[PDB]
Amino acid sequence: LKNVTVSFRETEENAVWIRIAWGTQYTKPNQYKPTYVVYYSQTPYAFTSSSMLRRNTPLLGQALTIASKHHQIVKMDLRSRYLDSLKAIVFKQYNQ
Amino acid sequence: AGLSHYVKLFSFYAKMPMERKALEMVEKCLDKYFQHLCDDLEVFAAHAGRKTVKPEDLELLMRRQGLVTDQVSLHVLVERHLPLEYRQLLIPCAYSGNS
Amino acid sequence: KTKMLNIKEYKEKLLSTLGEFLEDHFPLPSSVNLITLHEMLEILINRLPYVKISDSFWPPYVELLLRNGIALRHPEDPTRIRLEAFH
Amino acid sequence: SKSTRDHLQTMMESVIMTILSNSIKEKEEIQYHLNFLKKRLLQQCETLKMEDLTNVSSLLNMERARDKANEEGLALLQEEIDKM
Amino acid sequence: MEIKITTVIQHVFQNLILGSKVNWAEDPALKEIVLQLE
Amino acid sequence: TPLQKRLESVRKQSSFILTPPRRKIPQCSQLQEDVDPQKVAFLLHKQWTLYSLTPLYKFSYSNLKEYSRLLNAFIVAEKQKNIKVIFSTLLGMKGTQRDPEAFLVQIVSREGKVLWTGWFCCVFGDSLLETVSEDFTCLPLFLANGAESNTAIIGTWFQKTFDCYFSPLAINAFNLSWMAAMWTACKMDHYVATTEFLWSVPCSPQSLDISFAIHPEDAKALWDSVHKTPGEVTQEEVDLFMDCLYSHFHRHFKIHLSATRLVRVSTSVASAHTDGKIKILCHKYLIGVLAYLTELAIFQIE
Amino acid sequence: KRKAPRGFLKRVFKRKKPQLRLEKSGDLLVHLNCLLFVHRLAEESRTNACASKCRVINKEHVLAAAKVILKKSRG
Amino acid sequence: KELNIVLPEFEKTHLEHQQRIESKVCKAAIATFYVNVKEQFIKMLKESQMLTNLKRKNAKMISDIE
Amino acid sequence: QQRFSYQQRLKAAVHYTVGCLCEEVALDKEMQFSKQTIAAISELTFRQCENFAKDLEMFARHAKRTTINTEDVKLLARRSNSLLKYITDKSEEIAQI
Amino acid sequence: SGFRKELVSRLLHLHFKDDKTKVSGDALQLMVELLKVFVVEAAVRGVRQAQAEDALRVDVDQLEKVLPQLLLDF
DNA sequence: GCGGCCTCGGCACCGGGATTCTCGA
DNA sequence: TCGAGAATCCCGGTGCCGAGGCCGC
Repeated sequence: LKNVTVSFRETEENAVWIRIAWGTQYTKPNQYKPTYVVYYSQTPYAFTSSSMLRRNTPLLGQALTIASKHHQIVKMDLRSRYLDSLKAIVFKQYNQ
Repeated sequence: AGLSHYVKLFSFYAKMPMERKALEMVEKCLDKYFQHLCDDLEVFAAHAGRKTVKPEDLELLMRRQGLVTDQVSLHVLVERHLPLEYRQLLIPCAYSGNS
Repeated sequence: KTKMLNIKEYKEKLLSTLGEFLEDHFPLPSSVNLITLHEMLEILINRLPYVKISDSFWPPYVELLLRNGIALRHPEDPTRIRLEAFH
Repeated sequence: SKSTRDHLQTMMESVIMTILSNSIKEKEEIQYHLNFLKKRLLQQCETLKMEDLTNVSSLLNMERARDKANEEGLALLQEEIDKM
Repeated sequence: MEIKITTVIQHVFQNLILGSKVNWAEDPALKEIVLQLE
Repeated sequence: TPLQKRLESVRKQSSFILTPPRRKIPQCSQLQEDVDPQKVAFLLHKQWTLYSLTPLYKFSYSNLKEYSRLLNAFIVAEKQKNIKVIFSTLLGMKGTQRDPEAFLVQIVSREGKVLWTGWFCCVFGDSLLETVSEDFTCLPLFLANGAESNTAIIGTWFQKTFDCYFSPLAINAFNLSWMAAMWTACKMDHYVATTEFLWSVPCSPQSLDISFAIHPEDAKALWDSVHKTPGEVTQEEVDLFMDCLYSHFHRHFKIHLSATRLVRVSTSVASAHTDGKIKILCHKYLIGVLAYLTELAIFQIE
Repeated sequence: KRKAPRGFLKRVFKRKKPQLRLEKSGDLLVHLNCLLFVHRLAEESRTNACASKCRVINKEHVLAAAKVILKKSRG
Repeated sequence: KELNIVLPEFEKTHLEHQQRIESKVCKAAIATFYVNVKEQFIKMLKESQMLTNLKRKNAKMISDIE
Repeated sequence: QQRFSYQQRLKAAVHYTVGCLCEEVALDKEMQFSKQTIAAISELTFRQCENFAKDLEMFARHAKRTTINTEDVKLLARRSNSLLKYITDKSEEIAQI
Repeated sequence: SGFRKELVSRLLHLHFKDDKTKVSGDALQLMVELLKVFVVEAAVRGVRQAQAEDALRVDVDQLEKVLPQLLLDF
């Protein structure tokens, strides 16, 4: 995806807040509907804004799992609107 | 005063809410409008060779502003915007005593 | 039929006065006497028209029956006149 | 496509402008040729974009140059990736 | 089709003995023709 | 006869004498006469917000232009407090020949951007025709779909000029379950959408909603399990279909769905809500779905 | 607003330029000129607002309006 | 396709105008107008080539995606 | 016919002399005027020469006069400051002739 | 060179709505000047908005964007 | 701190992307 | 058998009316 505006923001909770504006080589990067990816820094779990689920989603996971030195990216199939609750669930951080 | 009259009339002429900061700049627009007009009436009345500014001295100017045409003459333009007691002074009515 | 004759005589009252009192107005310097100019407007509105004078002359007169509300200018092409549609 | 061929014949009329600038000595004769050009209108338009055509086509040609660059880059980096 | 002319010529008497130099009601002819009954 | 017949009807209705309406499965309603294919097809997949409309006094299906102007000049005046109003008789949205012909009210904005598209229909509503006098052209159903603001303006105009009153038709979960059952009993093919039942549990602090969406062919085979008498569906058959849903949901999630209330029953025939924004008309059964809807509107009027 | 100030336009025509002889109702013509100039301002500023799709007229639309209409209204 | 028939009609139109021509300078003006019409037909052929290049881009908008 | 032979012949004359002007002004800023560019600027000269003729006639009518003199075109030059300054010196050069 | 005398007589007199109005050679050569600077001004405004876009060609659209201030100004 | 004013936002109806599955290289 | 085109299931990304806030009397 040669024309993308990837903008990171290392938050203070130690979780890089990637934002990706997509666009193929034929088009300019589209900032109308970006795909924010909240990758917790050294965590195997990397939240993702389920914007459109295009052909970039298997490239979103692929780039995520190759940037962080992992090998397999799996959609957990956890899909919630409350990221502050997904953070609790996937980390078991809510009852502790 | 009169500039405040026109900015208030702007409200009922733009049919849409604006900002006061827009109004003091349209005040400079009216000030420059006169800064072009009163010396445009100056030069047009001098072009006619007359010291005073007769109504036809301004009809030519409004022809310059493209608002008087062969379709829209001077007097018809008075119909559409000026009130009756004011156009009674401008466009000649008839009583066998046309104004 | 009685209402027909009554309305007809009311018409010959109004129009007789339109001949008489309009000599208090009375024509002056083709122009077209305001009786004739008015009745040319009135004939046109009777069957519809928006032109009705195609800018009849003596401009003091054409704008006379415009300020009092007798006639109306065409809202788009203001060289043609209509008689305000009192119908 | 009526307005498009009206722009065609305005280019025709610009060329007419040019010839009349160069000719100017055939006034009745180019009256005749403007006559045959007007019935040429009546023969083509009656029977039957361009600035967007030319400009957008040049823009899209630069776009296809950019696309060939995209294929050069992506395909070659795919050759290197699958070479790995 | 005649009263519709009699409601047109009538209302151009309410608009001609108004806009002109009328001296409308200080006259005994017009006073019965002006104030035209509907 | 002119009123006392309606009083006796009110007596019969309030008596509540053994109601269970064994209803005929909505029969394939071959589009009667004209039924403008473009218009009706435009009117199908639109989410009509139902209302109950009392009979219109002094209405006539000849003076459509006069009402169109009278309402157009009223809507744009409510903007003073760009729009065209096209009253259009539908010519075929009627159950029997004696029903009043359904007519539309469309807020057409330049192009044909139909903002509101009202719809009054009276199909198989001969429980109201035989009780009201001739002066009233009764159309119990009113169909909105435009914004609620424009509906609450055209409704006011209709109250002002026709003495008709719009109660927002609310299909109770009982009637909702009924229609959810007779629509999976239909003889259709190529099911457009899954048979979804949007439940909504009555919890006081929270408002959990359930979408018990069944595969449309799978619900037809489940309906055939509880369908024994053909031609007409009974209240017990409807309740057994709904209880097979209950015993497939409480079986799975251990929460008694029967303790909840239906709020929306999407079906391949026609979606149907509760709060009013009810009738989507996916298939061309709309003379039967509208038959049920008008029969329900009589219940509210009468 | 249904007014046209007799005094204000005359005072402006005298303050700005001290040497003229504007006729009995010539200031009424000046008011008509300004009325139509502000008409053009209002309409072309509405066009400017739709150009940026701003639902309120602001400074950045009026300044663009001025350089078109004020220059156009020059004799 | 239709461009060849249009060019043939334009040449036939120029030939018919030359059949009714009156002078040698008028023939030169007609030849210049025919060259202008050839330029217009070249613009039409450039529009056809732009359609072909847009088809290539559509293939190029899928090959790159592939 | 006569309207066409009138305005097309002067469209030709305008294009011819304006093309001479195009070669005369293209040498300043090393520019080239394309065929449609010349065709446009010629017809704007034509269309706004209509405007100048509309203005200039009523300019003479304004001074209760039938002929067009230098003050009329000075009022035509009244429009813009930059060409007020340009036309002032070009007008004193007119008076030199 | 310029826009000559027998052509400036003819072009201006075409738009003349009456036959009895003439423009003198003293004013005629100045009319030559004012429309010559019509070409000069339209061309300089076009090439100025061209360097503003940094072009080596004056295209169709540049002239169309210069009319809203060309006809307004000139 | 209220009176007619205004501005976010849940719900919901209408507009393209990828999966079905039919047809051509 | 397979490759591009169309339609349509799945859920957006948008449109648009009540709720909350807010400034004279």
